[PDB]
Amino acid sequence: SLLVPSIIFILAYSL
Repeated sequence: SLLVPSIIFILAYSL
């Protein structure tokens, strides 16, 4: 997984 996946979403801030 839930986290490992989450960290990604937030990454979208890059983009």
